[PDB]
Amino acid sequence: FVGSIDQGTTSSRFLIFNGEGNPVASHQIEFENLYPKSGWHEQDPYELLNSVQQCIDGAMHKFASLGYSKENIRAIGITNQRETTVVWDSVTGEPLHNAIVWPDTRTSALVRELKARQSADSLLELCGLPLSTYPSSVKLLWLIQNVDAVKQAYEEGRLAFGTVDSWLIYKLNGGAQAERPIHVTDSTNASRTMFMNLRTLQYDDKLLGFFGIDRNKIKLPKIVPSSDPEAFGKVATGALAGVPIAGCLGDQSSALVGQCGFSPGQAKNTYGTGCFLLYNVGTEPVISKYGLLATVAYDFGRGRKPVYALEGSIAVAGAGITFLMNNLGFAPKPSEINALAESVLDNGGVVFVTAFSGLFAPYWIDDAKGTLFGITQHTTKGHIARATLEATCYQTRAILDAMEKDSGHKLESLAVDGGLSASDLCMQTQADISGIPVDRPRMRETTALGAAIAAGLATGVWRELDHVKESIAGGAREVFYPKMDRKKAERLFRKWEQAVEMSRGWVRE
Amino acid sequence: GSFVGSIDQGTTSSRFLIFNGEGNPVASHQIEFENLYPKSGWHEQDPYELLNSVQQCIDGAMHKFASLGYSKENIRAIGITNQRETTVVWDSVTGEPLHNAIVWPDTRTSALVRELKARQSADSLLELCGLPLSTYPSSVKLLWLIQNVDAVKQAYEEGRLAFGTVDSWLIYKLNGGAQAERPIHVTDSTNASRTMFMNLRTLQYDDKLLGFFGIDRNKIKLPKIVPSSDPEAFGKVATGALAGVPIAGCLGDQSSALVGQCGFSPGQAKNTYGTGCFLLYNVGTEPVISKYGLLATVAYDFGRGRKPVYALEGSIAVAGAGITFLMNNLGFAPKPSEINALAESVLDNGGVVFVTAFSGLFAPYWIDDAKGTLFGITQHTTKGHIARATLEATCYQTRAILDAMEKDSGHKLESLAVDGGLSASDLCMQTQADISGIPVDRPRMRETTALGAAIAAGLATGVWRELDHVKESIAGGNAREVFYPKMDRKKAERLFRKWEQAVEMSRGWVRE
Repeated sequence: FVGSIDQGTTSSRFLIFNGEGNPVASHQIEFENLYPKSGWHEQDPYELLNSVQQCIDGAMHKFASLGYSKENIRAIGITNQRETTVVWDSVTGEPLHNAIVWPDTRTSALVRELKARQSADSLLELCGLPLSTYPSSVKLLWLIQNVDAVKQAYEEGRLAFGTVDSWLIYKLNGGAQAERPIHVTDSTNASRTMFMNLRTLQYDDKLLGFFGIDRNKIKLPKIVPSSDPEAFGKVATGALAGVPIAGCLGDQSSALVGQCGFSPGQAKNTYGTGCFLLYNVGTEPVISKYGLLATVAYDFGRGRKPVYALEGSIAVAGAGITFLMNNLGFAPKPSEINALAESVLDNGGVVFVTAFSGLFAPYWIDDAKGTLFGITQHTTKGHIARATLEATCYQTRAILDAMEKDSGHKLESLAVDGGLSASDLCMQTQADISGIPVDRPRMRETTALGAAIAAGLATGVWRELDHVKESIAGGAREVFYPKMDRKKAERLFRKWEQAVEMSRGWVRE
Repeated sequence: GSFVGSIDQGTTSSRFLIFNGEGNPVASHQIEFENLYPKSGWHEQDPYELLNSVQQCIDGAMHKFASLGYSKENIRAIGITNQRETTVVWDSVTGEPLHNAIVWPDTRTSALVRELKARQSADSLLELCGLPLSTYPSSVKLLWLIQNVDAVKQAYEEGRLAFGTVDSWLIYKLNGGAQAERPIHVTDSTNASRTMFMNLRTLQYDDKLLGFFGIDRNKIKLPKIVPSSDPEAFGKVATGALAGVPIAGCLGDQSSALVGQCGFSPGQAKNTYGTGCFLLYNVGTEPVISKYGLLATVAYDFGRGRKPVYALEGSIAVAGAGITFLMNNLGFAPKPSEINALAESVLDNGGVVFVTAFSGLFAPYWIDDAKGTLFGITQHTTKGHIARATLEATCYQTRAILDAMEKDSGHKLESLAVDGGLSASDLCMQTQADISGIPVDRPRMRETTALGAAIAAGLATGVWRELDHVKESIAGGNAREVFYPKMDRKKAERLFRKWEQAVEMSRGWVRE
């Protein structure tokens, strides 16, 4: 009845859902990347554009294998990797260069000079973001500045910029060769560029004046809401041709919607090499005083007000496990690392400050390295494994507490997906440390369900939010509850904060 | 023939060895015996399990001695070296113990010590006896026994109580105990310098010291302090395989190790490795009270008209314990050989530093609130970095103690001899020479501690005439034996610099 496009960094895919949130079709084909110098990442635009409509042609032929068709489906939404900068010609509808994916770090030079300018300190309170290498403001500028090929398209009047969501929507309505050429972005992606006032949801002339981008010389994408039938046009050519595009959400905002994290204080944590945390702060935007990112969680328009969020990341969660295995020869497999941590009753007094490349929000300690405290002849691999897992939960709490202070709303729930969210012990400890229930849903493609939720509300599939989350019932092991005395959990977190402070100042030059 | 026998009564084992004139042993026997741990921190021994193990070693050893065609006629005399500070109480008329021995690492005196410190005349003890109040000295053990054992308190009151370090106990019995012509209740200056009952410059007892502990020299028979090399004060073995063989040497074990290395010049030091380290530093005829927490004791009292020699002492709690930790606790490798190999497998510590303060840090740092702390871990850290850091920790703590020794004494470090345990790791000691900037001497003759007692005995009986005759004879003798510095002083000083930073960043971890 509804469906979803989930294009990202490694791959595309196209799932199609029902009124209960159950995915009844999928098709996913990968694609590879370049590293043409340390810190450089690129991607020919058409590759993933073609990648995605390759997915829909197979995904939707399987779809009809049980007698369903487009006429049975109302609209489709889009969720996409963020911060990726694309550039093309007003005239052609064709790339005037290749793309700069978010991992790229060629802008470091540019960022360090931008950070010097006097009015660089006024940006954060307006776009909600720190000057960095990920934002699209600097990827685009670097090209206007450095690139030999298409500085003139800026100068001549024929250049158009877009995030991935816009490029897809562009050609999927018929490129420049269509009745109504659709060149737009949703709020959750434009919050990433550093061109948008977070309070206005509209391009700010002060932020463009900082980077020197003249709107008369460049064609930017019209910012629209994440749920709208008219504004995303329709699908140009394919099995879904003529079906309305009605959804668009950035990568990690869409996941929150799929988990139905619609209330202030609701957070989610995605584990991996590290963590990525997202915190729903409500209808009023919040600028972090702790180095966290402020973004748009979702903008369903339709009369309702936009909901914002705070963003936080941790460099080391799963890397801590790999370290104990490959670097220390504890075990040759991650499961056995949990077994070594369920080995022992407690951390034995051990604390592992996993600051391999320093520490980040909320601490911001650049002169620390990995530091292991509390070792005795009684310490064993179990204790160190247990502490390594605890390091992840302490840094999670530290950020969540920071978003509590930033936002003025206390934490109410946390949902978690990712390799180390599989550790029952790790997830139980988070509930003990955070004093709040830790949710772990079986459903996997949350990040694509959000784009479909948005398209559905635009089209009457779901009446409201309170309705979206009643429909999902259709689709220890799912929820972990605080079992430790609140006093013992404060004691653990205090030894950890103590260890962090005593880690400061290791690297002297 | 003419050989010299040596009883080495240790805290875990007893052994009896028989040395020729050039310090090489030809007969040996060793016995691990029972150590009792009745509760947390307490450590006891049956005083007869120590005598018995010694006697068994004498039987076993000279069985081997005879197989070579020798006998007692070929043994001029016998030397004794023992675990220090281990306390024994016995009835001065029956000769039978009144309580198990309390071995030196016992902790039961923590309350007695913490209170004695309060008594406010304690700051004077260090300059008289060379030691501060610890759980280790015999005084507080003897006191705990009295304050908590009616059996000894009675014998005390009745005037029939005798205390003695293990050396006194042994010589008392091997001469026949009571019930003998020429009974012997004597201790050597080295062992007597560990009780806190004796004045270090005097080499005699101090009434003010025993006034501090509530001990009167009439109600208790103290062993007679005698030279470590006396032809007649130690008497002779009465029965057994060595009946009639004179005893002429007696030295605390750590002093005997220094003598076995021929460390008689001021500035010569030695390090005995084990679970931890014991370092001794020769400082000449004048005793030197430490300002860095080191212990001042007697190095050796060889008589024959030569002034006693004193020493400074330090100890590290974690040297071999660190290797054991990496192998068993972290599964790195199952033998010290492979830990070394893993340490040589990489070029350097990779920026890793391991403050091996499992039970806090002792001299000269005196940090009680630190625990084992490992710095410098990145995703590029491998087991050889940590292995390297673990061996380096022992060397840094060694250099720390030796630099305190130089400052206290005024003598530049002239040499360092090494025996036991981690001594066998060429990279550990190569690194030690690198860090301290002096050559490191490792002899291949392993029973260095047993040798020092035989030296004392032989000097009292003419096996060696003077002390330059002794090191001449030893040299009458695979692995290397000398490690020379290889490192840029700058890099060596950077490594020690990072260590001292890590030590300082490690304090304050433990809170109560």
